[PDB]
Amino acid sequence: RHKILHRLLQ
Amino acid sequence: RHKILHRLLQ
Amino acid sequence: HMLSDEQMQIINSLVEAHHKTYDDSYSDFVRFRPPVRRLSMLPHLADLVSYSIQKVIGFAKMIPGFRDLTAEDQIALLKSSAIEIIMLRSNQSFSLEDMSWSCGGPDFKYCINDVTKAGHTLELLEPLVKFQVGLKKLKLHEEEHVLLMAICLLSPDRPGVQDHVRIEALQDRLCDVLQAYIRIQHPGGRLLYAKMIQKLADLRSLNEEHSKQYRSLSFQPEHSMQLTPLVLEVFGSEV
Amino acid sequence: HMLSDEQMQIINSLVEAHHKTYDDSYSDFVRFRPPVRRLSMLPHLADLVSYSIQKVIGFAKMIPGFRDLTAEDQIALLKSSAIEIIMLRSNQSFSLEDMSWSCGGPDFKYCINDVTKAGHTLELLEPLVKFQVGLKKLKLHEEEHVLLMAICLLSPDRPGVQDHVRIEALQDRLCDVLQAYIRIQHPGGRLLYAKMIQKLADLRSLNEEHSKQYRSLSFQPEHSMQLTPLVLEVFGSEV
Ligand SMILES: C=C1/C(=C\C=C2/CCC[C@]3(C)[C@@H](C#CC#CC(C)(C)O)CC[C@@H]23)C[C@@H](O)C[C@@H]1O
Ligand SMILES: C=C1/C(=C\C=C2/CCC[C@]3(C)[C@@H](C#CC#CC(C)(C)O)CC[C@@H]23)C[C@@H](O)C[C@@H]1O
Repeated sequence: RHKILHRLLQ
Repeated sequence: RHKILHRLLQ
Repeated sequence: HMLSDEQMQIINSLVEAHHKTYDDSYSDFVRFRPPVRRLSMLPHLADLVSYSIQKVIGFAKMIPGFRDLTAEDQIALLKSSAIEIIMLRSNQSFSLEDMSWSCGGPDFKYCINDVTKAGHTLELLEPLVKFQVGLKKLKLHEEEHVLLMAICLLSPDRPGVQDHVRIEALQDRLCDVLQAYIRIQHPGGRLLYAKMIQKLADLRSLNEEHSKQYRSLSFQPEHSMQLTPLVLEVFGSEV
Repeated sequence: HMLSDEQMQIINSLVEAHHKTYDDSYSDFVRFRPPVRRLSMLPHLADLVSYSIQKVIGFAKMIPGFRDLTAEDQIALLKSSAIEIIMLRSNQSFSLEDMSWSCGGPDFKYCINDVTKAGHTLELLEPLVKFQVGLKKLKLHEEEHVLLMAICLLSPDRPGVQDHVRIEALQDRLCDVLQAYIRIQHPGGRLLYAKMIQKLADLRSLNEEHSKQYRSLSFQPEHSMQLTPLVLEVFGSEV
């Protein structure tokens, strides 16, 4: 997934 | 999944 | 006309199950992430809700007959009714005086504006309070309040339920104890039963509204990251 | 012999990036679930770690060249080095006096026994402190400490990295600034570089040990449920 990481990296 | 729920229900 | 052993035993169990899973002093609330007054209350309320689900599970595991259902149905009934049971038990902390859930000091005193900072709108919060008020006004006995929660949790009409026939039976058995009890132990309770079953319907609407609002919230990673694994699991859409 | 514009500019960026993502007063720690002294410290430390990952991400996003890598490699480098960067930056709060991470009052003062109550063993905690001590003894400049973290994060040899060639280049560029800096600005720093690169190796062992211990922890749902979505994501095995 990595939905959160993706988002945090803008 | 429901790994947590399964566990909590013993 | 009076209650039977089996019925009354179901009552001692539920009332004990509730006491064992509900603290009227809310002493565990300090272990939650502190409340803060863009969705500043979300962390604290997520911890409150997650905490409550754990308690609802403990309660469910002690409702007579529930422990016998398949693990799947238990999960289906849990996932689907969790938020409704929370709303029900929450009434015990709701105050008609200040129209809020008073759980200690100014910190743990929850107002609508508070749930707004957790990602929810009046669309949900309005009927919630309206429901809380109406339910409070029923001045229910602990036996009827605990029975209403056990009944709500064994609703056979929940998406995902398999053996919906046995569930339907356990619910009826409970619906029977609640009826007998009201008649025998509750005065002026001639029309209380209907009011109690009516409350279950208002819960479906509140449940539905919450489902929508929660869905939106959960889709935004900057927000879902504030939730807890259990909340994500119980309210999540995984099959 | 002196530093060049490009090099020095890389230093102003990293040192600014660090200041912007590291509070020497640890004022945000009160928003974490309170620490408690079977894995009672887990909730608080999970929140500490999750909090730190968010900061490491903010820092990473400001390391020169990182923002240009593909989203995948950024994630690969992040997932793989997160725990090491945490251990590095944590030194800034470590105290050789009390052999602990002092972050305020008795509450936010972390001892080994504390991490033990979060699910970790001396197998990890022993070298961690040993490493903290050795690193402290290096009395690094903020420029070298911030450079060591940027260097560690751009390690080309991380499982999952795709364009490992560009990563390898950005790391070298940084490794160059660190070398020049030590020579030009750091006295007696003749053998410091080697000691700093050596530290990166100790981090792999600590990283590996943590990976194992974390894996076990994460497999037990009664424990993983205490973790945060971000921790589960960054340390999780999803591809
Ligand atoms: C949860 C409980 C309490 C109050 C309920 C509230 C007061 C604060 C906001 C709540 C908890 C409402 C909500 C929500 C939500 C959400 C997310 C998960 C963010 O979508 C439903 C009932 C509301 C307090 C106490 O009686 C125990 C009970 O278990
Ligand atoms: C995290 C940080 C701090 C101390 C580090 C500690 C003190 C407490 C225990 C830790 C955080 C160790 C751990 C862990 C873990 C874990 C789980 C996720 C449970 O597996 C590594 C570094 C250790 C404090 C401050 O300098 C900021 C830095 O970002």
